[PDB]
Amino acid sequence: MNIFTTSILLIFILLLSPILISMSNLIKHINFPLYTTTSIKFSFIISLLPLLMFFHNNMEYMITTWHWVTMNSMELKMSFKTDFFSILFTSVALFVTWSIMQFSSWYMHSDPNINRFIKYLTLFLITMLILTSANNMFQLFIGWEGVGIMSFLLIGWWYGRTDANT
Amino acid sequence: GYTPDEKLRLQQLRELRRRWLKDQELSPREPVLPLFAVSHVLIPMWFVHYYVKYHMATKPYTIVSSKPRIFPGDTILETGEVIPPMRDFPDQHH
Amino acid sequence: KRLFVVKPSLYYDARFLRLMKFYLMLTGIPVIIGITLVNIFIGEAELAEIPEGYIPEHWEYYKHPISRWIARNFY
Amino acid sequence: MGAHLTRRYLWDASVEPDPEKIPSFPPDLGFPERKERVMVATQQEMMDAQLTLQQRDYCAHYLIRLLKCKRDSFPNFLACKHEQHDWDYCEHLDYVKRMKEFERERRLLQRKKRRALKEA
Amino acid sequence: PPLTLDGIKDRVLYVLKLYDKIDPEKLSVNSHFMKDLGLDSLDQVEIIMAMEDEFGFEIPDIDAEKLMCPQEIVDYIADKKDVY
Amino acid sequence: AFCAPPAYLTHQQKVLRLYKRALRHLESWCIHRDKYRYFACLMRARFEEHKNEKDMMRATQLLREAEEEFWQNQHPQPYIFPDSPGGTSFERYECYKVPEWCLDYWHPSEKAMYPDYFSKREQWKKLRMESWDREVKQLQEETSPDGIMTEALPPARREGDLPPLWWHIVTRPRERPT
Amino acid sequence: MELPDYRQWKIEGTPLETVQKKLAARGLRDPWARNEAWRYMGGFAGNITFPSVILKGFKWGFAAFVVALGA
Amino acid sequence: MLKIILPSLMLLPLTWLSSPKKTWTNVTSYSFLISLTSLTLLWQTDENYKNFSNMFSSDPLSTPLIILTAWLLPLMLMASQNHLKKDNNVLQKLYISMLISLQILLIMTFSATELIMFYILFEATLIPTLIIITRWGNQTERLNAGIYFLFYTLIGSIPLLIALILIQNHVGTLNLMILSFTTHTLDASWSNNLLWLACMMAFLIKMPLYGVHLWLPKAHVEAPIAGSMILAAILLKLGSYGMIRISIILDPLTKYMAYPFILLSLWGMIMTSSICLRQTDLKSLIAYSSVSHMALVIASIMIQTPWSFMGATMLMIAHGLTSSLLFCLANSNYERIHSRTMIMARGLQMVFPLMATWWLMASLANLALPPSINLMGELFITMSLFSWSNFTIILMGINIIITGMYSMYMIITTQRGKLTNHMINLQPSHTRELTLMALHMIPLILLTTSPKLITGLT
Amino acid sequence: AFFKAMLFMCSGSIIHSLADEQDIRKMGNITKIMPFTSSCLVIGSLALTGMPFLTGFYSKDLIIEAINTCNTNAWALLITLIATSMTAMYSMRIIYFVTMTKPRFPPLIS
Amino acid sequence: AFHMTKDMLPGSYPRTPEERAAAAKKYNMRVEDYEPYPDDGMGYGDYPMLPNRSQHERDPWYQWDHSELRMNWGEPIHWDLDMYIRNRVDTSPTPVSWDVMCKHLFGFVAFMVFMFWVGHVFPSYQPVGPKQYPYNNLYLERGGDPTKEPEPVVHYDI
Amino acid sequence: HIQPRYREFPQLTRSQVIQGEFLSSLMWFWILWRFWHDSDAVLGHFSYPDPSQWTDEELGIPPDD
Ligand SMILES: CCCCCCCCCCCCCCCCCC(=O)OC[C@H](COP(=O)(O)OCCN)OC(=O)CCCCCCCCCCCCCCCCC
Repeated sequence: MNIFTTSILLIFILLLSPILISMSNLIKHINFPLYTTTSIKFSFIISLLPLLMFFHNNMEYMITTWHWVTMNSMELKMSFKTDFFSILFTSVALFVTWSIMQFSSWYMHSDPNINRFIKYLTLFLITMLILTSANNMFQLFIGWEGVGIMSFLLIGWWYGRTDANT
Repeated sequence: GYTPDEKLRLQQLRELRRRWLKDQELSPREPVLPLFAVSHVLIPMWFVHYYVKYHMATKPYTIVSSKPRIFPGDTILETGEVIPPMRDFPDQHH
Repeated sequence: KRLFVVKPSLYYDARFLRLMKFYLMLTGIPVIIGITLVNIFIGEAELAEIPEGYIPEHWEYYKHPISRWIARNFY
Repeated sequence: MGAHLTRRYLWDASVEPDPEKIPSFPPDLGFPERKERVMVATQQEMMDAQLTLQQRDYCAHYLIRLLKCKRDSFPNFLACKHEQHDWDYCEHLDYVKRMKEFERERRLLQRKKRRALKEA
Repeated sequence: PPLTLDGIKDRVLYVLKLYDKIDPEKLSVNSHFMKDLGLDSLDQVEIIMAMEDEFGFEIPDIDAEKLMCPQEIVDYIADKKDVY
Repeated sequence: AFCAPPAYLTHQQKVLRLYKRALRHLESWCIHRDKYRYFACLMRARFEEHKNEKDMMRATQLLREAEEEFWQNQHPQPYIFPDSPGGTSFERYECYKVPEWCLDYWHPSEKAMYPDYFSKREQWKKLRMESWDREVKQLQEETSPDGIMTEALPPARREGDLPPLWWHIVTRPRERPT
Repeated sequence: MELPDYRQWKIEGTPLETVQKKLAARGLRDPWARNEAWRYMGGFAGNITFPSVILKGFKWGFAAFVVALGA
Repeated sequence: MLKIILPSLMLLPLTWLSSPKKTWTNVTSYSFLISLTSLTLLWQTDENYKNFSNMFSSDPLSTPLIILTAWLLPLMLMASQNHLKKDNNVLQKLYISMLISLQILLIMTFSATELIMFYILFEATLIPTLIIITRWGNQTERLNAGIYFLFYTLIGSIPLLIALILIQNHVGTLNLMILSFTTHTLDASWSNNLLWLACMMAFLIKMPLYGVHLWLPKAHVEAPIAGSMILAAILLKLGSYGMIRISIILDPLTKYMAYPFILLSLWGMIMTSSICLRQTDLKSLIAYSSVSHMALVIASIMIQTPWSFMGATMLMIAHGLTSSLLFCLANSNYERIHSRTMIMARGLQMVFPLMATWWLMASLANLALPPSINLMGELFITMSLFSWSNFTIILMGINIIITGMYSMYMIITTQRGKLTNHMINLQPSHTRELTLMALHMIPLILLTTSPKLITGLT
Repeated sequence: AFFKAMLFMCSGSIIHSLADEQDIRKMGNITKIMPFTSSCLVIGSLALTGMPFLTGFYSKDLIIEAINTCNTNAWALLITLIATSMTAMYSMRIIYFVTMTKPRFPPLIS
Repeated sequence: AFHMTKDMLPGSYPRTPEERAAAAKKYNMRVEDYEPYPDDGMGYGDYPMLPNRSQHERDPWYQWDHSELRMNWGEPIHWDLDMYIRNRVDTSPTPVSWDVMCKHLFGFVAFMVFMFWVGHVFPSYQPVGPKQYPYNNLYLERGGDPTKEPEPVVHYDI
Repeated sequence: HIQPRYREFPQLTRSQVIQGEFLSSLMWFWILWRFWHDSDAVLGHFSYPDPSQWTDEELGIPPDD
């Protein structure tokens, strides 16, 4: 049911969309906090569609999107598993994320760099979900190290304070 | 206590800080500058589908599932067979 | 009482991107137009059997057309 | 966390049975005739219902039913309730089956000790 | 809201008017705690501490061994939170 | 932070600075208020007595045993305010306190907007250079006649002269840049 | 911003008063007690009991339950 | 491969003949295109390596480098336009030509069939480098640094000269192709046990091993930015390229004659990584980072398992690009700060917002963040080392923890914290500084998309 | 994920609403001053303490009784259960100090 | 070296007392506070042996010229200021004595580890016999060899 | 927007109180509704057997000797 596969690939594309908007000059013109909050909202709905599927009948989908290196015997490829652990968590995580970004807009209001803060939060979500749905462990590693680095960037948001740096 | 002179330095330098902060204030005009939902949910979608139904689907072992968890007495659409039912356990006693 | 917010000069770290994000996007889009239109209208080839003595040329063994344009014209 | 632990660790021993090796006396230590347990589901039925190996118990048969009524009745996740009671019950009836086997092994070992003092 | 001086001014005045030792009908900015209000040095530690708890910040020791006019407290507090 | 540190500490400032740490470390133990306000006016009593000891030796023997009583009867997690050392919000909004000598490298385009801002900024920079001479001279003409020098700096003492070494106590990045 | 009359605050009628009386027994005067009065003075005067928080809204919650149970 | 080379030579005529004002753009613009011609070598649609002609060849191991050697000349000439813009118009045209000759020589060395062609060109690269370090070196100690860089390499070099002339008599030609398809199996004598050391030692010296790496910290410290980029990105890797092509012969001895170096390197990796942890000079810390991340390479070119070699080729190209990026940004801080001290200049992101993003990505490349060729490289060397002895993970495991600590400390005490009160005000970032960086990282992002190209011969 | 996220944003609300006070010691009687967060806080607190018929209850007691029924370290079994009582205790600590107590926040209220 | 004479830079261990008082000027210290690091030839040289106290307990309110190093301009820097910086090692007095800390922490650790051992010795297990799986303990399905049948493991009622 | 208050009980908006009582009351409606419909919080619904009342015939305890 492509509806299932496409949905699992689509959540990643929709969440990556806020990241490259800030890459281009477009974010100055639209509102980044409102736009990001809406897209996570839509990602949660997109996540719900596979969740209902899995409930209908228990099917687990391994999706090998891109090949990265043959590396002789050990071929390396980008694979997202859609086992019960992955899609159940994907839905719960985005709901929490949808909650926090709205909270973030109120909490960090008056921060001069709200847009960068929202940007890193979604990058965290992208690494976290990659960590969730990772078939080969190399991708699991990309997620494991990836949340570590962005946590470093986000724990010490206020770099000036040495306590945050420590 | 406040050394007489120390309270004339803090007297005066506070007076200057008050002027600096006034000057920091921006004059009017100071800043002189010189459904869509479907947009990024549908447009991204068509592409993904294009990719998943015409590359992945086409290539071997790219989207693999598990079985459909057939239960006793439920029919198999593709072959036409009807799964044989279980035995008649009469334990009850619930 | 809007107050002036001192900030590091931000033109030099913004003039850069309008130039880097531009001259990549300058030659980048005509490429992307090229990869897409070729891949759409011309298309990758389909594999076949060497027909009893065709002795196919160097370009004949590659799939993507512009990937065998370079091969036929230059290698 | 029952009193069984007290009896074994504290105070007495060699009476309270060992958790491991619970089935340690002949299947018939005075049990005249005992029909081996019965498995309703065919080894295949389970394999076709993709029941997790662990869940392939002697209640596997009532499970398959639950799972049936959970795929069917999909939008309604609150209506396969009788099926769950049944499975659970089947699970209890074997939970107590296990309880009875453990108590039987306890008592039998006691028999040995009682018989022991008959000795001398 | 941001702290306007004429407010901070009243707030520091107010709290003192609630300290029993300091007369409520004389405390007048520029009435030095010790030589006018006649308060013990031990008191001034507290008077400051009240202010540190009315305005929510800590007046450092060295800068607070001198908050004796009941006004120094009103400009020092304001100078601290940048109130022009 | 503003005034300069004294060289040695007196007896008083050591006693009177315990009255602060002590009472403030008694409000971590007495989380409530009525209990606190009670258990604290009882503290002053402790300091109130032994106030008139004239026997310095004794006084410095009550102080030395007070600060050990205190060290062993202190709260591990006291109530330290935000914006104070150690506790949160201390260096939080320092990432946004740029040092103001940076608006001098702005592109003529950026400074094009915000026009009156730089018109007043150029006035203040004229003030700064217009007095460095009278200031440093003051700082020197009033220099110590002995090696005893404290970090205290002099006031103005004449009209028009700007109380010295002032460019960075005034023109300080604002506390909450936000 | 106007500020409540300093006089309004008084220690009687609040837990500070009982602390005040025992302190008076020792002979201490409890000087800053008046400042700490608005804590107990009004609005925030009522004692808050732990069941009250855990049971907040229980009254309607059960009222809602009964009705639903009926239908 | 004479387009990657002849057009290069012609750069020299252009640096000299061209106008003083236009000399910089003619040279930088043209070598960017010289890099584009270099990309043609990557077209290998078959296993048979490309023997262009008798003396000039390019196989998977050399090709990934020749392109890097051609790529950095543009960048080197862009990073040294500032310092060296205070010169007399004939000192510049000398520096530009010196940089040009390095890649002419380095392109040939990496693209050489005869091993002694490697030696002559190999040891020639010291002449251009020593001039770049000594003549334009800012500190009083570059005369010393130059001596260290010349003697450590030279004393290692003459043993290799004797060894290669020795194998030519033993086998009859130093042609890497033949030497490979011919039976040269050393016989584990005491003498051979020396031959092996003679051939590997010269390569092991310029690839700083723990025992002889003191030359690299001293050299990069006072070397100008262009010299430090060349030493870290291409010069040190000359030693690795040599070890890959020379151990085709001396096949049996390295099975047991490697233990000494392997242990020297892995313990060395830990200590070199650790002293980075408290070194006040930023250029000093990057240099020891370079020693440790190169100590991993000599421990993969000696275990000799397919993956090692592949890990080595990945890491060498990747670390080359990353190190330069770090040395290039270190210079940008040095020129405005005017001091190499790490403790000064705190808080720069507050004043140089983007350079800090480049600093962050460079550090994440420095430590092993996963969607990077840098990690793939270490992951592979780590695997083989584990195969050699499961215990190796402990030592290659203390290095990973230390590498994370110093990489982030460079970001934490240079690009975060409160701003320095008033150092000479730090003028904003030039677009050249930022591009010189972008030019380093954009290729690091592109190579990570398709790691196969820098995958090695194995 | 659901309840812990709630409690932290609940305190986000209290910290931001108060003058950035992050200490339970100076924060009190939020129940009357801010019923909306206090209501959310106790809902979250009870879920954390596994109140019957709330999200913690469906999964948490399954885990508890799993322990009480498996073969396990005696030291592990005893600590996990008192750990559960401790979760109620600190949960109690937060609502008593943060919500049900006379207010101790700084005097101006916004 | 802009404006730095060798005599304004460090030197060798101050042997004679006049040299110990000359160095103390170089380092802007009081001549009676310059206590050269012990002469054991490990390189310290004349560098002052300043108290080993971290910048953490330097008065956190005073306007330190270098704010973040909590160090003024000119004051002799400590040899290991790369370790005692606020972002690293602390040496800040602790309400509980250090020994008391080390003993208590490890005591806890040990008692726990031990108790966990008392546990493994005496486990907690309900009065339940072993679970019974059908067929031959699922021999074939646990992936057992189809050809070789296993010794039947039978489970009887009650 | 609301107004800062000094030493007084912050005025509360209609909505603040109603939403707060709403969320809490639904919590209690749900706890009560489920308790009535599904009271298996206590006893589950399967009773523990008394392991000590199993006739020795039940367990196969042979007649001693
Ligand atoms: C060459 C030796 C070394 C030389 C070094 C210096 C060279 C400088 C001058 C030359 C620069 C260009 C040449 C080098 C880059 C080559 C880029 C490339 O080869 O792209 C290939 C890719 C097609 O993918 P392919 O691997 O063919 O498909 C796999 C099928 N199994 O085609 C593409 O997909 C293009 C996609 C463009 C944008 C890709 C961005 C993807 C980013 C993914 C990672 C993001 C996170 C990275 C984190 C890094 C942290 C440091």
